[PDB]
Amino acid sequence: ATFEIVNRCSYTVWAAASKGDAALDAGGRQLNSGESWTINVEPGTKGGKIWARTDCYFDDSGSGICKTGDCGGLLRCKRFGRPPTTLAEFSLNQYGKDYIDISNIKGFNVPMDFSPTTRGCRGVRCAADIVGQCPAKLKAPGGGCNDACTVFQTSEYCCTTGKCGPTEYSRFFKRLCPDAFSYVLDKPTTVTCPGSSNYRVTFCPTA
Repeated sequence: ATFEIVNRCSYTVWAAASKGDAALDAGGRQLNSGESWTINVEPGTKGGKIWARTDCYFDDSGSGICKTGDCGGLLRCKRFGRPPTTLAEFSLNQYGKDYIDISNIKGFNVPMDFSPTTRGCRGVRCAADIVGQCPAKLKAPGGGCNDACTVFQTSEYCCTTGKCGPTEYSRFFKRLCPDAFSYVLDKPTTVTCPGSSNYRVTFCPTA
């Protein structure tokens, strides 16, 4: 399948695409403003993620640091990113359908549209100034708006036992992006698409 990753923000991002224990395609790439990067993701992939990283540095080989979303200091992510990271999430060709979501469960760093480029299903978006408003205790120095599990490490925020409810903090993300997951047990805003669909991830969409 095809993912076209478009940086419509006015600042450079470093896009990332991982499943957790391996890269997807090249695993990451600088996208200056306006730059599109199309990747190939192998059908049937379960649990992949696409995110932006901000304020990175990489050297000639590729090793470095980012202030949001860092994946173990690699330009080319083979693992997931340090919060706060707005997340595009997907598992493809499940049993006849792909399922797409955007998640604020690790926080928010960059606004995002995640839309299908082939018919049958509707996209999802979170474009609101979450970082402009973000509650002080959830702010991240380095940029972005952390989730409460990251800041406080409680069973209720982290839904450790499989039981938890919404919170003042989950609800701050759900007031501003009802289509994105706001905590682990949120009512799913998942989208079911035909198996083998293609997609576009657009950062800073409304930019």
